[PDB]
Amino acid sequence: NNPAIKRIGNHITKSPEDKREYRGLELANGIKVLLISDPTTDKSSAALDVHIGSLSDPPNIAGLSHFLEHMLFLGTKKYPKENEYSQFLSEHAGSSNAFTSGEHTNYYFDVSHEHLEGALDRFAQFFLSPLFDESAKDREVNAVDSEHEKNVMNDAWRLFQLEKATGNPKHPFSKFGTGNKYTLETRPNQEGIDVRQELLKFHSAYYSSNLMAVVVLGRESLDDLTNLVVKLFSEVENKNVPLPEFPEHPFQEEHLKQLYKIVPIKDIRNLYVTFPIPDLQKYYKSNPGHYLGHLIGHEGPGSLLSELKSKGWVNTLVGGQKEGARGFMFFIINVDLTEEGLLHVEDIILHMFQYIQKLRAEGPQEWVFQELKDLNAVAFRFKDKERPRGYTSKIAGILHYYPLEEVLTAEYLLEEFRPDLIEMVLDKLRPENVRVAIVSKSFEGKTDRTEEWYGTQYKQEAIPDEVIKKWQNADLNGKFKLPTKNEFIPTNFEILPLEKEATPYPALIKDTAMSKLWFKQDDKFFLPKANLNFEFFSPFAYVDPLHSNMAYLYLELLKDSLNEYAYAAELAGLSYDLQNTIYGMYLSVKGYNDKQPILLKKIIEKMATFEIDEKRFEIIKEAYMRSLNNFRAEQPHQHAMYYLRLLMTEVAWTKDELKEALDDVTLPRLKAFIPQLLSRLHIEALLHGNITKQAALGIMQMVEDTLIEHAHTKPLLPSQLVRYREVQLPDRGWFVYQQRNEVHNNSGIEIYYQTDMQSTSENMFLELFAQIISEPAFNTLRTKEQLGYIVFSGPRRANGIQGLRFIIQSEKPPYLESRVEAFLITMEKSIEDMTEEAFQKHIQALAIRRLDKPKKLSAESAKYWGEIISQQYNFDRDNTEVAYLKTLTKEDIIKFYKEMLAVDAPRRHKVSVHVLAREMDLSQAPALPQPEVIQNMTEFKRGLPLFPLVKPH
Amino acid sequence: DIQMTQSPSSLSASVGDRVTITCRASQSVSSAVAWYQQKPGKAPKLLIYSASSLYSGVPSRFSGSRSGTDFTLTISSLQPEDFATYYCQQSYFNPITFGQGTKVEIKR
Amino acid sequence: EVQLVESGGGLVQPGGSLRLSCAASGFNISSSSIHWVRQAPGKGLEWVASIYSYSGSTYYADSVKGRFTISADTSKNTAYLQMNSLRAEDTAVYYCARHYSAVAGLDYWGQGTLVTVFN
Repeated sequence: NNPAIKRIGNHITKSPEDKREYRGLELANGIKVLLISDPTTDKSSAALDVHIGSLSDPPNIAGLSHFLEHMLFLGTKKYPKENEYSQFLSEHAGSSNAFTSGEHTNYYFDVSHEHLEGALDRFAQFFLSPLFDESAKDREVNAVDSEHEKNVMNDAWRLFQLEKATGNPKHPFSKFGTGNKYTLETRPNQEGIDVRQELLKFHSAYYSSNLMAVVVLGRESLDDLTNLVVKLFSEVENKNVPLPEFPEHPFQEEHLKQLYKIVPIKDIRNLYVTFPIPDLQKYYKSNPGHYLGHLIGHEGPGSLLSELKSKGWVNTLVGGQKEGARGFMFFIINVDLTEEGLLHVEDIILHMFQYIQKLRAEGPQEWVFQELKDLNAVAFRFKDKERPRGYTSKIAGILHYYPLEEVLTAEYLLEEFRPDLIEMVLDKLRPENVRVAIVSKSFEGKTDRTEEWYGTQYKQEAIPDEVIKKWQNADLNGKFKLPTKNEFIPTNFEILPLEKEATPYPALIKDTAMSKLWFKQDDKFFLPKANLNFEFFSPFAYVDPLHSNMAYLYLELLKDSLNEYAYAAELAGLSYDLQNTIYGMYLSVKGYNDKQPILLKKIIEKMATFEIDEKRFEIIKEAYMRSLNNFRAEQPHQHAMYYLRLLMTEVAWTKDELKEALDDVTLPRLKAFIPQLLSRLHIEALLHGNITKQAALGIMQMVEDTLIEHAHTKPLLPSQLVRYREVQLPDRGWFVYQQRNEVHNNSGIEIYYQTDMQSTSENMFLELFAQIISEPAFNTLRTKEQLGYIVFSGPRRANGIQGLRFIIQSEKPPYLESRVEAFLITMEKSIEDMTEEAFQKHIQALAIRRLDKPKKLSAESAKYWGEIISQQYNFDRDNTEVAYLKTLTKEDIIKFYKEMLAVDAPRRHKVSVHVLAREMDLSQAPALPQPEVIQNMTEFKRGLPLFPLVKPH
Repeated sequence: DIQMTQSPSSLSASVGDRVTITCRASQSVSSAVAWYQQKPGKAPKLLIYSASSLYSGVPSRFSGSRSGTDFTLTISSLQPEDFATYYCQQSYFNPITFGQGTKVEIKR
Repeated sequence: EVQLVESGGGLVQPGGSLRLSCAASGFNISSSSIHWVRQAPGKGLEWVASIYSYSGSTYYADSVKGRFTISADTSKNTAYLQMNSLRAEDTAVYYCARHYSAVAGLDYWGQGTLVTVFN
């Protein structure tokens, strides 16, 4: 036995389909470790989760553990170069990231198949000897502030922190987690506090081995991985740090029976109901939280939400167990509010308790629990193959809370039925123990309090005893009934035999004037489920802003008529998605194949026999109206990407255009739109999964025949199947389209360097070049110069036309343009001075990314589907383009750069979108030409050509 | 939504007589009924809340009861300050509804 | 000193508009529910509407839903009822009352103003 290892649990409870082998072990210093050996993985990955979170932050230094996690990436004493950790992963087709939750600081990364040892050596040094360079502390603090400035105006984070402010002020639950520049450098130097030493005071007192968990995934054997982890992580300093618990509740009686009227940024109307409950993570064997969450958050027949639809008060409801920390949890029941549902809040909550007592009346239902036990064991047995990076991060988090032998069955399987624990939680859900919160702009001007961190104006008022006592006498409502037997639970998991004529890529098996079917039976994953994607085409889905609205409202009403029916199938892992596109409708049905056609049939039947409820039309059209105006509050970097898509697309309707034409959407016009939309269709579909070729053709005939016999569908002409083109830019042209952002104080920018049409030469020219500047653009533009948090540089493929794009969200003026051009010159000298060894280190890096095997069924279907929507159908694009990628020379890329992308390039096609804030109008930058300011989109597209479309194979 | 009926439309009793007025509900209403006295001209005065609880500052001769859907206001001994128009209420988060009214007329 | 004072009542023509005000004194209105109760001369009691001054603003009756708009201002400690599309049916004495700390309340009533709808 190795004395650096305390115990080794070799038998980890595994899914019988999981061909990966595991081994859990606990080192002598306390680090819980799980080892995953997948001899076929193309990306090795590891992750570490420290059990110290932002709750342990010093009170005077808000958000220190989060600041710590940013500073660990910037160097250790054995790897002192500031980007060595980031660059080594970039050169070997890997990525890395981390986050700071309340009780965890979780680091993770993926790396190349064969380079696990090199990266894990650099990764382990974070916990042994980090430099905390003061030149890096003075800069990366600005990247943390930009992380806050991007979230300051986000309503989800504003409510997240407003919950913190209402509790006991000196409970650590009220602590600020993110932390801006104020809490990190402006305040501590103002009071004489060495922040860098406080990082060490925190790192050398909390980052102990007994609070760490490591997961490592790679092709190396379990024994080679065991020796690989003990050599790097057994020398982590153990310090016997006590496990931080918070047994005292953050909400005492002073904070109960309280209502909070909040003003949101967006025009949203939500109602949050919170019930404080004890810590339930010790009863995970029974999990009484998901039992009550399953019934309250139920949306089926006689459910709680389905009745709130009948009265036009609510549109969505989520309810159940909400994680808090060790020692306390919450039980939420959050709902959307209609225009009338905001005015009848009390009856909503009364109807909530009218449901809760129906659960108290009929007592616990053991048949519901055992159904959950059945559904989860099946969903776990046929669990999809996870991605290595997210898998290790997730397991490293739950590795603290469960024995090694049950880390895989922890979140999934339930074992004991405990009606005593259900009664315990159900007993603590009374109005005497309630907290209400109303989010609505109808309250603006009537708020008397201001939260300090986000500026969210709200008002606190106590619930009248009249209302509480009325809620205490919650009588049993007739319209509430327990959910009936979920009959969508799949019974047949038979893996259909693989055909001898089966194909490795989707095969066009049917070509009619109506439909074109793409089919491949699953020959890789062998799971009893299938993906059914349909792309219905109709020009009247995007002719004018009126029709595109009705294309959405039709499909949005269509899911409202199916929520009762579909929720049972959703619980059986049989989900469906339906949404309007610019070309028509998009239906995607994924999940178990057993009862799949039954769901697909009712979607198509009600698609052709739909009858609008006048009550639910006006409700959704109201919500759709607020959804179009709530885009002004989106972050500027999303306004940058939005405007560029409207510029470089043949035709596109703005949010404002759809909103102005929504006043013309009357119910009679929408009723006459459906027969006109469903008049002529063309069905391009992909049926990939556990189905035969005869069934796939039979499934397609179900969609054809159902639309013919109920919508009299007529085959569409092929000359009408015109997909939109991309605007072809002029040589040496620089266009700038700028517009203001009404909410945010930062600037957004997207610099598009349009290269040429997609081709195996042009595609791998850019993907290799985008790979080379992938790391340097992130380092020079964010870590070194600290422009902002959002720094992205990659390829942009759209409508068969591609190019190189830079998306930056900063507090600096679109100076951003100068820097991006100045950064390109830094790369041009870098490639000339780039060694041949370091050059193909990038080529083999890109080849790993492209040839990365899709690990789950839904991932392969989307990869095929991408070729189908793009009308290219290059299904072997991976193997084809990598063969050409390896043939490129460094001299080939420089000729590509100097001809297409350089500042003096003869074929530079540069367009910039500048999303300005509300009051803004030593590496030296090159001389930039005076650009032509785009004034009108329609006049702009009128004077330019349109690129062709990629010819299919 | 739910409506309230009356036991009598009017009645005639003497001083010392016992008065029993009844309202009856349409649906099941668990307590949640109130009795009011309105002397002609001025505002009504609350008598019984929660269909049984005697309001503070109300003479003890008033008592409210409940039997399923029936609500009975019993005055143990009528008096010169006890003749007026008597209404009952309904309290639920539905529309509050009243009774037609009971006009207790004394007779000397 | 817990009293309620109605105001704003007078003469209106059909289709006109009135806005009544119930001035609360001796307690904050966000503490309990305010109700409006009208009485036509010769008829019993009729429930007009209610306002929950903290939130969950409006609960109206089917007989006035759409014609009446009820509101309140916590800073003024006062509740209002604007009356639109006035019929000859709505001529009545409009009472305003505080609800008790129970299921069936309305313990404190007011003077009650007169709304007459006529030429």
